[PDB]
Amino acid sequence: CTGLALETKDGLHLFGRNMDIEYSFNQSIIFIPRNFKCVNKSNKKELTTKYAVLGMGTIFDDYPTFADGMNEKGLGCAGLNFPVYVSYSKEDIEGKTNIPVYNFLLWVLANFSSVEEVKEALKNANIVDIPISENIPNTTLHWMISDITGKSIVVEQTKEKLNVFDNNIGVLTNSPTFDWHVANLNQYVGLRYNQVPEFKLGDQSLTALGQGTGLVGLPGDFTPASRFIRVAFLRDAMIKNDKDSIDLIEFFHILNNVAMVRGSTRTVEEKSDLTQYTSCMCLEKGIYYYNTYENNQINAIDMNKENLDGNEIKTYKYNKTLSINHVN
Amino acid sequence: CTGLALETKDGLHLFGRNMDIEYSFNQSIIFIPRNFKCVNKSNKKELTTKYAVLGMGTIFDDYPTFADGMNEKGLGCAGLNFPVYVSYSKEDIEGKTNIPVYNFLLWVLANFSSVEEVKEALKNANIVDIPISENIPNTTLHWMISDITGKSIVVEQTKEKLNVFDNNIGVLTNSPTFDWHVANLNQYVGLRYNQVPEFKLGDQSLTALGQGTGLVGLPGDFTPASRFIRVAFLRDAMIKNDKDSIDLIEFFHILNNVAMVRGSTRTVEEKSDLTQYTSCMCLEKGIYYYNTYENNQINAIDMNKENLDGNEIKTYKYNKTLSINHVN
Amino acid sequence: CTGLALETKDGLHLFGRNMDIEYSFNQSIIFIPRNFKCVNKSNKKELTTKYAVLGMGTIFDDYPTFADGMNEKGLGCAGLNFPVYVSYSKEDIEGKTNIPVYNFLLWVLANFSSVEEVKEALKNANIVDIPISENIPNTTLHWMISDITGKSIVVEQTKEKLNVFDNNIGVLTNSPTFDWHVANLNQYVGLRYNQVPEFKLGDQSLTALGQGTGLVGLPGDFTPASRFIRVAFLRDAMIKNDKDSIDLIEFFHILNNVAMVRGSTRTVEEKSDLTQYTSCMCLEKGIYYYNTYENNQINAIDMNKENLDGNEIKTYKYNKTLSINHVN
Amino acid sequence: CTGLALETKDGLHLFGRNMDIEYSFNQSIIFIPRNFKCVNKSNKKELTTKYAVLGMGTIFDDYPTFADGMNEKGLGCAGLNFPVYVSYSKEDIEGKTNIPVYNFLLWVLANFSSVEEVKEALKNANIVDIPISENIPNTTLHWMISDITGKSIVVEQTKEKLNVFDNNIGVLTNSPTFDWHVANLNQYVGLRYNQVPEFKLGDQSLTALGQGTGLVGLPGDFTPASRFIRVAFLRDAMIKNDKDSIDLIEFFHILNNVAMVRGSTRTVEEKSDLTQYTSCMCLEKGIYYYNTYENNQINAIDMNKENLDGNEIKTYKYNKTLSINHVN
Repeated sequence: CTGLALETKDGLHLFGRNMDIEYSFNQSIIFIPRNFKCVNKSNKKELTTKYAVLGMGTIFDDYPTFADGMNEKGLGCAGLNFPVYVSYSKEDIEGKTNIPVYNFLLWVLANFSSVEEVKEALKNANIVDIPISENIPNTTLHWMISDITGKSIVVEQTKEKLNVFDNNIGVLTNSPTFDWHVANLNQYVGLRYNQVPEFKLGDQSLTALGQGTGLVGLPGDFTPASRFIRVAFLRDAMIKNDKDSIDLIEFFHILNNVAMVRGSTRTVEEKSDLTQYTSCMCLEKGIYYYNTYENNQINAIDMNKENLDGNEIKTYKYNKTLSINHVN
Repeated sequence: CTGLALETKDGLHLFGRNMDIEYSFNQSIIFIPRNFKCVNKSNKKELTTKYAVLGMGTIFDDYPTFADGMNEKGLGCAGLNFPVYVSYSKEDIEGKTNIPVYNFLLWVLANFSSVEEVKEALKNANIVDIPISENIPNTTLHWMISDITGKSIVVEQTKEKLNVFDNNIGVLTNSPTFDWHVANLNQYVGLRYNQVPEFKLGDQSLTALGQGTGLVGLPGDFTPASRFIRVAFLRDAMIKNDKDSIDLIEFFHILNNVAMVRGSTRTVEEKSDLTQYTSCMCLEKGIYYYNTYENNQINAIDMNKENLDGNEIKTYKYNKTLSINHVN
Repeated sequence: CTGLALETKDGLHLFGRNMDIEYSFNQSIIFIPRNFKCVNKSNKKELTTKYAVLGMGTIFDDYPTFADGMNEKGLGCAGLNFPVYVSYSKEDIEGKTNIPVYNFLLWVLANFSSVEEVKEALKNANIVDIPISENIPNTTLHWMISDITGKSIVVEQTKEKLNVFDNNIGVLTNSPTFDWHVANLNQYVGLRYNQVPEFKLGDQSLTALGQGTGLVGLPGDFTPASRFIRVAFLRDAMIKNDKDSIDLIEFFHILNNVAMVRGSTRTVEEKSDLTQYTSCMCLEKGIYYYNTYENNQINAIDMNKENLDGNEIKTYKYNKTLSINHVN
Repeated sequence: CTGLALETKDGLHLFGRNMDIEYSFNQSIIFIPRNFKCVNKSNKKELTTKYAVLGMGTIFDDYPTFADGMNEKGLGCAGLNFPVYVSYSKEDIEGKTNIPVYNFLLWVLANFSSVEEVKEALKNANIVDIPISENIPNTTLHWMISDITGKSIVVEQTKEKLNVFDNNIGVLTNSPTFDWHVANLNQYVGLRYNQVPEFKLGDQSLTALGQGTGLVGLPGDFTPASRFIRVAFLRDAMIKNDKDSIDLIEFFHILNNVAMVRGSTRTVEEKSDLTQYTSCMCLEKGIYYYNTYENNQINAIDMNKENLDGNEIKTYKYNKTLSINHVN
């Protein structure tokens, strides 16, 4: 998975992610109106939304759970794989605000209007364990969260504490911890976006064979560490050189560079790990844009076209049928 | 630029390319019916098409010139930048079939039905450069040529001779020469598509942080050499692991990985080098598919929907306006 | 700087380091007998050695300070540059065992006989600030420490606490923190010491051009991170494949690979950063071996040839005159 | 293998090599006086030296054969492995000066006084392989040739012709061909010897963790291609930044960086590929300096201390016993 936040030329804030998995999870686009009571049947825990919510997720026994999404106030959240350095509690911890893993994303979007508000409540940070239905393998996720102010945070629970990092890079991938990746960026201070055309190697003239010589040493593989480096510098270069050109499609160009391709990232179970979908949320406008591995045309779902005071959850079918424009 | 040939799960042959430039060249989709006389006004040289032609190009003084394209027989050709090791003749060479740089692509598609037929004629093709209008020369462009048999060749003119290479890799980028890139592939025999989960480092247990550890060492920059390596192995992995899944969208996933992003590949004139468009030709079906930097939705132009015995050149506007599917 | 611990074929333990600096620090080999009172004149703080000490250091106002060294019990310690993530206290902290930076190395060797003994006292870990003479810029260092049991630790003081890590890698370099480097090792689980001779790239046969294809992707620069990776895997390969060949010279072969060469690592003050010397201590034998940038012949100083019950500090001149064997 | 030419601060020319093999070849230092008749007993071919010769080699049936060496005029030659792209003739070619593989090195040094003189004679050197005894062929070895003018050439026989390249890089390794490596150097024009201390990544300050950030992207493995890149740039940096510091030991520092270490470069027969010895010839002085994997102290054999008009071949035992300076 790769997360990304970006500000457009018109001053709008985009937030989204690549979902990188080798399987389907019965996902669909889920809309939840405000003042809507969600009740988990397996453990009888309930949640009533304060704000309307839209994003990608799935439904277990009528209970919604999200992979990423936004609310009507322009707060966004995305849950990304975090397999090694995560540690949830096996049961509730006394005195803490205990949040079940599966419910964290909805908890953020349903209750809060800004990053600053989320930050105070997370101090409170508790990604313990709790199921949802009857079974299911409750995993992990390393959190961020972004809003209309342009500020982003990353949320990671380790064995010692629930960590909340200010994210000044504007990106996230997977393991290891966020502070590891930030220090790793320092290894690449020698990268240059500008062409290096020549090098006088004593008696030998060295001339660049093509464009791109300044970035030689950029890692090309699909590990979380390498993808973090690539997206961080690609984002930086566009802001530095092309702040006034940034729009929706640029978000997709950045994430395409770190997208997984069929065949080349094989798991030990011999399945292909893919970038299954790419989402981009325009936070001010309440529009969830996404495309999929099967269909690259961007699909838009606008929450403002729904009844925010409605009484039903609405779902939209995950689009995996390629849409072509037939010109003649 | 990056060229690619691929065979689908249904046994159809795809051939296409990324066009990587920092400027516009007034390009449009050009269709030319068969038995059509093209006359260059500047030098009075004429060409009558034997086969109907479709592809991307531009028109100078009513004379068409192509960047890539296909013919009705399922022969495809693409012209890619080749700035360093190219050497055209300044005037015609005696006894040779002299082809002007700008006219090479049309010469291939208008006259021949297969790679084998092109191969025999090329034994002799002096790229003596000579304008066709005004004083705007040609390109460093090297040509990849492929057909419905699945076979591809690479054409490169050096100071010594016109080289025609059999292409068993299925890809092409830019400089240096084709034999250089093929030998460079040998440096990467240690790459693995399968996950390496652990490594016992004596008293220390090393465990993979995420998927993709087998491809560590893959170069991530946007130079011609690095892009050649990436596309060669990504193509190999999909054929080896997912031969029966290969379809149209897979072609685009491969080329997306080596696409240039705004801001990060800057020329010495401080302009952003971009992947302006990506074309994919289905050779058996006569369909030219393409998208652009601005609009990622794939557009299809089918030559079989035109009159192949027509008497007019037809053009289609280059689509650079984002096409979104509004779901609700 | 690069630190290294190794066990020989005869079961002896070697511990040493490269010193990588762009300047001289008036270094010499220093021997201190046991029961010897050292008194810092500037701050009147005193230390009486319990064990005899030998190593590289310098003397300020008759007070010895060490860069690396060993004691008569087979305990070794080396102080390596740690510029970014270090944080000493400006004055003594109440209730703690406060150790001045310049005195840490002597404190370890003078007082303790084993890693286990040092570990308990460091819990106690205090690399605060304190001068020595009157001026001088009290720097930082990230600690380890190794003994005759084969076990090593790393000692690093951050803003939060004095960290003591068990070192199962057997190596150390510089910044960032030790836990960062250990996690970074996980990126390289795909490395192979064994030759990969061929790769079937579909229709193209790829054959290795020379030996070493399994390690493609190993970083070649002279940053602390890259040197950590190289030394960790070079050490691992020799233990795995050649445990019974390990002797003195093998230690130097490993460290040579990460040694800095004149001209290629330039500071911002335009000076060349060099591997000024390489030391190797045979802990059971009480012999300090070393060579220098100027003289690669290994020099041996044996503490057992001195009077351990003596009453004088003894010094030996740093050898920077190349020693050649004239055969004829 | 790695070859290197260097000019000292006093204007003297050094020429030498690493020998990288996994076995012993009964090597010794061989001196041959001038006007000495060497006769191969197996094929009755004879050679009378015009100039006295000194270098590393072995003797088969009283016939000497060299791996590297120099003559009394200051001409040097080194034979390096060249396994893939070499092609010797199976028998003599008519009209050519046919040189047996095993005899090439001696042929150069015995007959010629300069690079220019060798160049003219090579216009024609058919490496038709033919034994000189038993059935133990020759090597993939390619030859670097250098003299007191500071000029070097590279000699490579392919299927088409005997190639003689001017060497303006000052280095050589193994396969592929010399022109491949020279073009490969162009990929690394973005390397910098000077420290890059910081990088402003938008809202995030990136600061170098240690020295060496300008060379990130330098390959660290032991393949011929990677070693070529390293030695080329390390040599360049020292000449550019430290021309007036260059002496004998600097030569060894450069070659140490590309030396193979026990355990980490394993062949398919599971043997460790090592840098068995490193030679350095001072061409003006007639001194052959060398050390070995086992003994790093430099040994000097001066041909001017021998009788150049003598009547016997003289040999010196290959030194593989560690020579330590015991200080106390």
